[PDB]
Amino acid sequence: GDQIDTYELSGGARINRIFHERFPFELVKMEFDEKELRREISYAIKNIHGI
Amino acid sequence: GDQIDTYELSGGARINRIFHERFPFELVKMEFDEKELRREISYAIKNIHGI
Repeated sequence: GDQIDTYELSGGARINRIFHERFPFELVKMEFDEKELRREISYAIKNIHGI
Repeated sequence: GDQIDTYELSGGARINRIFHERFPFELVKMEFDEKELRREISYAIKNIHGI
């Protein structure tokens, strides 16, 4: 349409697109324990080879 | 299988492998009496030649 609000954001049309460009942060707020990963990998390797 | 215990050793699968890589010490914990060997060798040589 030709009725455009030039003061605010249009609402869902651009708020939902901001959510879609915000979601990449929720995928990044998570920690990694380097030492626990290395210990678990070492034990996993030794156990997988078995005997 | 895909079920790997990453905290402990898997048990027999790797404990038996530690026994198999431990056994080389039981083959090494034994003494040699250099002087008794040399005396015995000397007598063995003299006795083997007989007369």
